Formats: sequence, structure tokens, C-alpha cells
Amino acid sequence: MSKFFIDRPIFAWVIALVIMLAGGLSILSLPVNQYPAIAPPAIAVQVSYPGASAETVQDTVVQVIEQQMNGIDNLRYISSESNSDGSMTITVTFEQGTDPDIAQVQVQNKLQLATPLLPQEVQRQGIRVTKAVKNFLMVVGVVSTDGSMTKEDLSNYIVSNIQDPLSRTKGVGDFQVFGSQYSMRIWLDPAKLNSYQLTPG
Amino acid sequence: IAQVQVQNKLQLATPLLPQEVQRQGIRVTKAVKNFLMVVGVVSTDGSMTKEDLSNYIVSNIQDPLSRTKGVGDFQVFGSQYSMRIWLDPAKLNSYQLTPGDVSSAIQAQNVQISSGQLGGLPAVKGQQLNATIIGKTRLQTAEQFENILL
Amino acid sequence: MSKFFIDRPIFAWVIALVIMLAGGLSILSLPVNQYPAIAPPAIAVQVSYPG
Amino acid sequence: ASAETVQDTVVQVIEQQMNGIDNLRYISSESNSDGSMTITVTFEQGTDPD
Amino acid sequence: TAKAIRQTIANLEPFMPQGMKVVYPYDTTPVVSASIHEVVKTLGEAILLVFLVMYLFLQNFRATLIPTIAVPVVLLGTFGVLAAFGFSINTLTMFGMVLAIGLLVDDAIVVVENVERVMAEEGLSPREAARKSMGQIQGALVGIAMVLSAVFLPMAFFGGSTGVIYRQFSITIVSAMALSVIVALILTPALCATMLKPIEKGDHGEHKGGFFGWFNRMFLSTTHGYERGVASILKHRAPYLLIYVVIVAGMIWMFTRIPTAFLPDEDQGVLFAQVQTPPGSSAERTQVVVDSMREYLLEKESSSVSSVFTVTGFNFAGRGQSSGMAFIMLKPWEERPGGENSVFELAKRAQMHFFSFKDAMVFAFAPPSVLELGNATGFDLFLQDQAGVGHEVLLQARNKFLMLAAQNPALQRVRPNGMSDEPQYKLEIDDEKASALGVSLADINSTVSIAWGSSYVNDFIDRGRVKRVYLQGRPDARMNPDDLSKWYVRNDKGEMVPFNAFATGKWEYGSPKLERYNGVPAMEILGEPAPGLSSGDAMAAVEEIVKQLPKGVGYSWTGLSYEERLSGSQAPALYALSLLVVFLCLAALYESWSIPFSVMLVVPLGVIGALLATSMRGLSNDVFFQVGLLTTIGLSAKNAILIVEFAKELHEQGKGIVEAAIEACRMRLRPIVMTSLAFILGVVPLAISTGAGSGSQHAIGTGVIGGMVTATVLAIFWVPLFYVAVSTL
Amino acid sequence: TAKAIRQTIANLEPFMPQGMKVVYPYDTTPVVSASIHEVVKTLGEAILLV
Repeated sequence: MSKFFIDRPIFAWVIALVIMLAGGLSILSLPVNQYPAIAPPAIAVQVSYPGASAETVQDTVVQVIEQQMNGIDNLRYISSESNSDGSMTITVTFEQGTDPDIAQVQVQNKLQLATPLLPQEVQRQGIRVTKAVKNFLMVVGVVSTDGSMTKEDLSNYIVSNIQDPLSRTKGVGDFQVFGSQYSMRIWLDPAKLNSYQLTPG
Repeated sequence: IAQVQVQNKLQLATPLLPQEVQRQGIRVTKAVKNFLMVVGVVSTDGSMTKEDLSNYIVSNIQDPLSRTKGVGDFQVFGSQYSMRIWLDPAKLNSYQLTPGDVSSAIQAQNVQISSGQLGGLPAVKGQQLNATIIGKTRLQTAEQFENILL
Repeated sequence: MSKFFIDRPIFAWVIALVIMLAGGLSILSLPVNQYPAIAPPAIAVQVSYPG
Repeated sequence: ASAETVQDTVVQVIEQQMNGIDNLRYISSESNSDGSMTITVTFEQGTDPD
Repeated sequence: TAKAIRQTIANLEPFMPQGMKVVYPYDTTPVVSASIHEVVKTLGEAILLVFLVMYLFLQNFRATLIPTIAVPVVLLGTFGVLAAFGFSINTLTMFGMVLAIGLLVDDAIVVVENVERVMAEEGLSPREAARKSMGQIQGALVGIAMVLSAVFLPMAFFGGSTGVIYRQFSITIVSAMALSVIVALILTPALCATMLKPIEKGDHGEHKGGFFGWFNRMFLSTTHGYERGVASILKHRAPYLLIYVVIVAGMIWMFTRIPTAFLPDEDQGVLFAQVQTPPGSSAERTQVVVDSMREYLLEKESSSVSSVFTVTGFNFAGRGQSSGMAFIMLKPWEERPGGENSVFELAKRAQMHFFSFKDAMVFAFAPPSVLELGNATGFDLFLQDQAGVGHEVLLQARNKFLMLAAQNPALQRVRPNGMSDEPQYKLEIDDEKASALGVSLADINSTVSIAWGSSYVNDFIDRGRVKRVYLQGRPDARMNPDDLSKWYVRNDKGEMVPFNAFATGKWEYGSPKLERYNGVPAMEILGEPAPGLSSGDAMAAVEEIVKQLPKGVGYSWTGLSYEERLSGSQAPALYALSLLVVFLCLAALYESWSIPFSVMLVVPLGVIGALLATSMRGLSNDVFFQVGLLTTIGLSAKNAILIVEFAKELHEQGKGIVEAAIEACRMRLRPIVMTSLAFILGVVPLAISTGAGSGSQHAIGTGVIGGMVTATVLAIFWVPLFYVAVSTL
Repeated sequence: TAKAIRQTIANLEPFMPQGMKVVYPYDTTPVVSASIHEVVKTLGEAILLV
């Protein structure tokens, strides 16, 4: 029926009060940002390869891995490249409106068809599969003005202490630390190696 | 979604396989029952065998017809070009060589070289030149495989 | 119920018209095929061990 | 192996390669002397296990 | 997650030593925090003066709040249905609701007009007048919802890449209307019309207290001026449509004249500056310019920047020793006043300074409004090779395309992100004479890889952490090519032989950044059209240059131009189904054809002003303007329909066919002049605004007032003549 | 998907050499179009008698 609002005024109050309460409970549970997901998923895969040319890293470890990057749902295209310090990205983009977890695991199970096909040196470096989209959010980590600290121990304290409780929180997809961690560097001398009748091998 | 127990079943026996088996890859596909269509034919000009057409199919129209929508599997007839080597026992006995020596000579000569750069970091202070160095490149033709010191 | 629409014939027409326009949207915004998903899903593995 | 020889070379190299994953509560890794190793990780309440 | 990693990981600061600290050289929290804290303040300034303007209207100082208590409540229902649909709040739903908040008050205006029409000329109590109000407002209030929702309901169905931006200007806005009609049916006309409305025989308008007693007689004079103006315009009726058809001809001409854009940028307090050097240059040859530009930015432009943070070794245009990029953080929004502190003046001043640099191709640029796609604005062009032809011919094709690049009149400043051919050193070995000297080949490979490839042997433990141990020679014996002759290898019988006895090397050329695409190698350039021009003519001007290439290679489009090639602005498909659904739906009120067809013809009258308002401002078309046209033609339609149904229902009551229209304008002139200015007097701080998010606020501010200024003072002169047409039989 | 396959075949086949061709020896797609055409031909030839 109709016309049931004249007789009961506070029954017309409480229907506004209950939607006011329903709107008041929705603010504390809805997340706040400035822009929604506009870009398609952009599943990236990168490796490292020390001391090799761009032609070597093109004819060794991207030609054998782009032949298995197939059989994936909603594949748009494969933006891949290579550099001179032995770096490469094979970032595959997908269609709009797709959950990126299956886009991770399909690229993973198709990358399993290439890991024994890689040479032995690049397999001990570590394949990296990330769900990075396009951009960064924030950078931190700096030296104080007290001196006696270079960039190397700063990078080592960034990697060995800070990013290990940081990379497993919410929203973290990719890290791009400037500079590497500590390492044991052994530098040789060719004249001393010739004097002691030794190779480097 | 249902691939979850399939994607962990491989880890129990991936490196436990023999290495020559492991050098091919365990292809996990969503093939269900049947095909859709077939393509590929020779033209009226001839001058093609039953191998070069398959090599052209897998070299030119494998990935544009498999990176598209809906394609889950393909079972091509024939395959690509391959630098096949057919040893002979008579000349091997004449030169007193084992085929394992031939395979080790091939796997020692046809190697890509990760050389590096001339101006690599950390360089000396004041160095004003950097250039990558290209070492031994992979072979191209058949006579390049003929000119291999056994 | 009825009797609010014989006196309002264009209000009786507009429901059929918006149903026809929603149909004209859904005839182009729908995929067509021969048969639905009757087959069960199946996952396969393949190798090649020569010799 | 021993507890230290399984603590230095395997758990310490897998726990560095197990990041960038959604809804991680914590990773409680442990090891014993007889060659066992556990990287049991908990997720959020009400997620999907597979 | 920004506030959950900016201080919850800083809990290691007691565990941190005293020699280290934490700064923030790059950040994005103000453009997400201060934007929301500004839009809540502009919502307060929106519903801050709408009480006082209607208080000036109805002359009630105490019984005044009664149409404006529902208004701060019904906006919570928008957040409720937005949480029910599972879409996060953004700039989009705030920019929708800041214009939706003024259009949802119109039912509260029309119910207090229903109160005042029995309060002024009648001495009836509101308890007995509530039935008289609801007998005529229920047949007029439930019809506007289905014609107002049908401008976003077909707009919500469109998806794609430019469909998720159509959402949050879709049905999330008009859900507030769909609940406001429900609370208008159930909440206002039984209690707000009755209980806060005493009877004091209201016929005042002579003294009004203070500085208030000179408005009602002027309003009566304006109503009589409108009543004589409609009598003047019904005299001839031929030139008043002969000047209508010329502005219909002007609409399509202005629509053709104005160009379009796509998602204009803001300041954002950030700037990127990449560097470039000729190839072969070291890291010091790029370090010699970043300190110079750092000193320049820290001294000559100190009134604009807070801090700079450069890196080297990595860039957006590749990496290596020929690369490097710098982040630049400017002042906060209250610290950089004036238009000279914007990102565009700073960008052109930075480019004018970088013109003075000789050996460095430094380029500074600003990111767009959207951060999750694209580093800059423009388009790209992949160059595939179908036949698998070699690298030099496609490099020459890229060279010919970049030669025929600055000569195109539709494009400007198109550049590659790759590099030229780097001079590399190709080494060669004479393994025949090497085996004659008695050395192998695999030991030679092992020695050269350990000597220069910087090999990695195994792991080691340091401070409870697993780290790596490398192996390499020394730098001072490898910086020079003849220093590469300083190495020795062991032969079969223990002794050593030098490197130059068997191996030599020469100088060749090779690209440092090799890029593949869909299995084949492909290089690319990126650019943008002329300032103001669209991307369609820029796309058409480059598909004629692709006949000038070595034949065997082809082109491809990717990036944000991929969806532009697929489905960009669908303005042919748009504005058609949305017009047809309201053209079929508005006949549900009048139950005729000629009268809804005639009152549909007010929709050209409101769209014309928002076109030349952008030209008077100086901005181009955008998706924000593309929904601004929808909301202003919805406002014009709802401001036109609520006066013609009174004339139609009062023609059959006691009046004639030409007299009922001017009688309806004589009786219902108050709310149509009320709610239009009551809406647009809150949009002025959004219409003119400078600060955080000022560009996207200007992208909707200059259109909404221009679309309605041709709709509330102009279109009321044309709507009753459209009603009393001779074909309306 | 079948017409997408025929489009991504027909776009690049001018770049194939002239001593090559492509046919469809086995196909399941045209019987679907023939079936739906012959059953929409039994709609205009089915409602006129009613």
C-alpha cells in the first residue's frame, strides 16, 4: 500500500537515522586513495647476468625464454628488452580487468620450461617475477652528517636490515634498491699470476 | 584455479629427473579433448620438401597464432631446421676417435662468451672510455661447423 | 496490477520499448557458440625423450 | 647435516626469496639437528588456501 | 600501505645506529591527503552558503533548516552504496559528488515551494495542507528520477580501458538521487512541511529587518518583466526560431572548431630529469653534469624546489654508464604561490637552461595525473620485422623515420628512448696457432670470464647474513685494450703465454639496448602532437611515413595509444543511446508524443554555452568535460520538465492552450530561478581554484556554469514557445 | 577466436614469400554459422504462419 508516512513522524525519522548510521559505519571500513585501477596488469620478469654484452644476453637468455611465453589467457603483448650490463625485462601486459595471481602463476609455470635451458651461471643469480605496474611510491635511506659512513655500508644497512621486514607488508610489489649489498671482492694481479705460474681458474 | 595441485606435483620430481630429460621441459597444458582447425600448405611452385614448410611454420607463425586468445595447445607436424651431424664409424675408426670427444669439442667450441666491458666499474679515476667486448659468437652456417678443430 | 495502463497506453508502450532496446543491446553484447561447456576440465603434461 | 649446517645454507637463502606475496601475516622458520626445516607461514583470516 | 610502511617499519630506529637517519626525497602522500582534505573543505563551502541563499529567498529566520537537514544525511547513503558496490573513493567520486550535492536539493526546494503556495495565498494549517501538497507533488516528483538516471545508466554499461574512468561518474552519483527521491517520498512532506511551520498570516515583504527589506518588490518586478517578455516573444514567433536555428548551426561549428585532449596534468610537486651523453662516456662523464645541474637547481631556482635527488647508472631510457635520472621535489602547495611556481614554467625554464649545455642531452619532464600508467604523455611506435631481417636495415629504417620526423606538421619533439650504435670491441682468436702453442679453448674462456666478466664463486657468511664472493682481476690492468695484452694463460706444460700471440681485436659498432616484441626484435620512438592537437591526426600523419622503409618490416601500436587505436573517445556511439532512452522515457509523464518531442528540444539550448566557456577560459575538451556536458544537459532537462507538466495539467483544468503556459510561468517562476543560482553559487570556489589538484578542478569548473547560463536565464524564453507550437495539436 | 586466427593469418601473409600458400583442410567453424543461419531462417519462416 501507500500513504503511510503522515501518521508516524518518528518512523520517518528512524528510516533516515538508519541510513545515516549505515553511511557513518562505511567511512571507517572503506579504503582511501586518489585514483582506481586504470592500467592493465603488467607482470614483469627480470634477471641479472654479470659481464656480458647486449647481443649475448639477447641470444642466450631471452630467446630461449620468449619461446615458452605462450598459452596464457588474456595476453595482450610482451614488452621485452635487453641492456649492456646484462639486464633484461620481459614484461607481459594483459587485458583490462583481470586478477593478476593467475597471471603470475601461468608465467611462472611457463618459465619452468626454460630454467634448465638457461646456462649454469645465470641460474645461480635468481629469476625475478614481480607484479610491478609502472611507478614507485617513496624512497628512504640516507646517511647522517656525522661522517665516517660511505654509500656502501649505507646500502648494506638498507638491504640487510630494513627491507626484510618491509618487503612482506601490504602493498609492496617491487623494490629497486640503489646500490648492492656487501660482497667479498677478490681482485687479482696478472703480473703476480704470471710470476707464480698460475691461472685465475 | 584447479592447477594448484598440478603446479606443486612437479616440484617433487623436477630435479630428480635425468638431465637430458630435464633439458626439454615438462610442458603442462590445458588441452582437453580435440582440435579446432589446421592450416599450412605448399604453393603451386613446388621446390619445397616436407621439412622446410614445417620449419617456416614453427619459425614464422608459431607465436602470432599461440599468443592470441583461446589457443591452448598445438601439435605441429614436422619441426624446425636443425644442424644435424651424422657420424660415420669407418672414418672414426680410421682416426681413432670416440663420439664423446666430438660432443665435448662441439660443447667447447660453440660457446657464447660473457666477456665484459673495458671501462667496467669500479673503474680507475679519470677513465674516459667504456666499451663492451664481444668474444666467441655462436656459429651460423654449416662450413663454420666444418671448420672445427677435432 | 492492471487497469492503471489501459488509460495510459504510452506508459504501457514504454516498457516494451525499453525491453526491445535492452534486447538490441544484448544481441550485440553477447557471444554465440554451438555448444556449452559439457566436457570436464583436464590438465596434461608432455615431454620428449629421444632415443 | 647438523642444525647450524641446515640453518646457514638453505633456510637463509629461501627466506630471502619469499617476498612480494599478498596477505603475509608472519613467517616462522625453524630447523633441527637431524636435517629438518620448516618455513610455515600464516596468512590473513578468511583468505583462500590454494 | 603508505602510512603503514612510513612509520611501522621506522620502529627499527632504536635498533638503528646514530650514524644513519631517514629522509623522504620522493613522496606522493600530499596529492592523496591534501586533495581529500581540500575536497571536504570545498564540500563545506558548498553546503555552507546554500542555507543562507534560501534564507534570503523564503524570508524565514528560524524555520529555515528544514530542507537542509536531509542534505547532510543523504550524502552518507552515497558512501553506503559505494561500499556496497565495492569501489574505493578517489578524486572521481568526490568530483562527482561536489556537483551532485547541489542538484539533490531540488526536491527540498519544491516541497518548500509547495509549503509556500499554501502559506502565502492560503491561511490553511500545514496539517491539512500536507495532503494538498502530496496530491500534486507525488505526480510530479517521481517522474524526474527515471529521466535523470538515464544519462548515467547507459553510460555505466560502457567498459574497456576508458570505462573504469566512466565509473564513479556512473551510477554511484545518481544513486544519491535514487535515494533522495525515496526520502522525498517518505521523509520531508509529512513532517518538514508540517511540524516546523507555524501560522502567522505570512504576507510580509515591507520591512524585513536590518538590510533586508528591498528584495521582494524587486522580485515581483522581475516576475512581471518576465510575464511581459513572454507576451512580447509570443508576438511574431518566427524570428525567435530563426535565431534558434542559427545557434543550432553554431553548435556543430564550435564542436568542430574545438579540439580535444586526454587527462590533463597537474603540478604534483615532483619533476623528473634524465641525462644523456654520447656513447662510450664513463660514469664520471655523466657525474660531471649532475652536480652542475644540482648547483643550478639549488641556487638559481631556489624559490621553487625544496630538494633534489639524482642517481646514476639507471634511467628510463635504458641503463649503464650512459644514463642517469634525477627526482625533484618542490615546495608544498602553501609554499609556492603564483603562476610562475607551476610545473610548466619550471619545466620550460629548465629546458631553457639545458639548452646552454653542450655535450649533454638533458631532458626534464613532468608525470601526468595518472601515475599507474605512463611516465609521460604521448605515443609510441614499435617497428616489427616479419621476415626476420637483420639489425642494420631496421636501424637504417629507424634512422630514416627519425629523419622524416621533425618535418611532419602534425607532430613535434618526437624522440627515441634507445641509443645510437656504440663503438664496441670485437675480439677474435686464432685457435689453430693457439693449439699449435699448446693451449686449449675452455681454459681461455675461463680465464677471460674470470678476468673481466667478474665471476661469482660461492656463498659466505658475514654477521649472520649470507652474501656473495666474487672474483675479478684488477681495474688498472683492464682500462685499456693493450692492457688486455697484459694477461697470460698456462699452456699444456706449465708455462705461460701472453694474450696477443694468438688473439687480436678490432672496433665494430653495436646497439647497447636491444628490444624484442612478440618474439621478433623491435625498436621504437615516442612523441606527442602539437600543443592543443589531438592524437587522431597525429596517428594518421605517421601511417603515411611507413611507406618509406626497407620493405619487409612493419609497424605496431602499444602503450596508452593501444587503447586509443582500439576504443578511444566513443562520442559517435556516445550521446545516442543516452538520448534515445530519455526520449522514450520522458513521455511517461505526459502520455503524449508531440509534447515530449517538443520539450526534448531544450537539450541543444544548454549544451552550447559550455563549448565556448572553455574557449573563453582557454582549455580543451576532456573526459571531465565529457561528463560535464552530461550533467549540465541533465540539469537543463530537469529544469525544463518541471514547469511544462503544470501547464499541461492546468490546460485541462480551467485555462486555454496558450494561456496555461504563461499561467504556469506566472505561478512557478520562483523555484526555477531559485535552485539554479543556489546550485552554482557553491561551485565558484571550484570554478576558480589554485592549489592542490587545481587543474582537474578547473577541468570541471569552467564548464558547469557555462552549460547552465544558457539554461536558466536563456532557455526559459524558449521552452513555453516550444510548448505552444502549432504542430502540438 | 577463429576469425581472429584468420585475421592474424591474413595480415602478415603478404610478407611471406610467393612460393607459399595457406589453406584450411580441416575446420569446424562453418557448420556453426550454417546451423545458426538455417535456424534463424526457421524464425521468419515460423512466425508468419502463427
